[PDB]
Amino acid sequence: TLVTGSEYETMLTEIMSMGYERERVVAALRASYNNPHRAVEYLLTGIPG
Amino acid sequence: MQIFVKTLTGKTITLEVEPSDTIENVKAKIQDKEGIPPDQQRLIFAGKQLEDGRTLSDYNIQKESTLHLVLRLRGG
Repeated sequence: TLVTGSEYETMLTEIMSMGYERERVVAALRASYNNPHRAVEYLLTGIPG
Repeated sequence: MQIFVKTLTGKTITLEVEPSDTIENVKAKIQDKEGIPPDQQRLIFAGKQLEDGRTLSDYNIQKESTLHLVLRLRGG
């Protein structure tokens, strides 16, 4: 049980260590629906917009 | 030499390998110990995706290095 924000920055930090700044992954979250794993699978496919 | 493989669920697996091993071999050791099919494994080190036919030495992976494992899948 964690708030939206918390886990959010936690997504960033995980996917972060994975060579993905908080912004690319968080924006990837905006493009992942808030998901992290998808956030990075997103980091992959690309960052269109 | 011991290496660490960190997965996305916060589990880290330790493997015993030689720099001369191929990436394909590493993936087979991970399947053997955790059951993940090699075709679902994406291995990342120093921001490069590792290719099956290269060896660990090709990438300058030294003892106690950590590789990241991302799973590729369309299902759960």
